[PDB]
Amino acid sequence: IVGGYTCGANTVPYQVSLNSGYHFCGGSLINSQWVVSAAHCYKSGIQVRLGEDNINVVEGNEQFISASKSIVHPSYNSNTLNNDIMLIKLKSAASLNSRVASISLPTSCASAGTQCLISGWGNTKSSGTSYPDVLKCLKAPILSDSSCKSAYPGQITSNMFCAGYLEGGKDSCQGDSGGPVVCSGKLQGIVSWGSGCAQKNKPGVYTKVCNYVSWIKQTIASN
Ligand SMILES: [Ca+2]
Repeated sequence: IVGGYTCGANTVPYQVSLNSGYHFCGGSLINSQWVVSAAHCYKSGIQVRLGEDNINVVEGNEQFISASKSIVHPSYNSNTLNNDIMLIKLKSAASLNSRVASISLPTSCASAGTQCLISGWGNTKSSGTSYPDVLKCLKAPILSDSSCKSAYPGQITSNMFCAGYLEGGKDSCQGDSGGPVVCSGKLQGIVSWGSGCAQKNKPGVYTKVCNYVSWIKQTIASN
């Protein structure tokens, strides 16, 4: 996260870390057995790490559970990143408590102007690299569809929205991919892509989760 603040241990209880030997992407816990992340975070051998704050220290609230199957969206396009969303089923159900909790799926799409919380363990610098060990947080507004498309001409689909600041300085970044954008207690976005991080007129682009709610619900119901 560039230009954010330290969340505080376990203040974002639905945040997961996807680990294949090292942290490579974020994700959100949507019920005791399913995680939603970005389709571009797909790989085999994923271990889901719940209840994390410092991903390099075992502090006592962690649950490490292996994934039993991953399901990338049927229309994921890796060249355009349209439909960048994937579901991971855990091999065992997570034990839910105040520090490990699920986030609700939205009933409505959130409008431009809504302030949201974005979190993850991605890079914290706009040029150069420094990866945090503890979870970082950023409050950012959803931007209008016209600001988003004027920033990324020919690249924004209806399954995408922008959030952040056109002045730059604050944004998610590499490593935050797959992670949550929560607005009014509902998961509305998944960290997906952007041009660099925290650049002027280059806000983050996020997968619009409210378009995928029937696919999530039907897939969970049969798998
Ligand atoms: Ca830890």
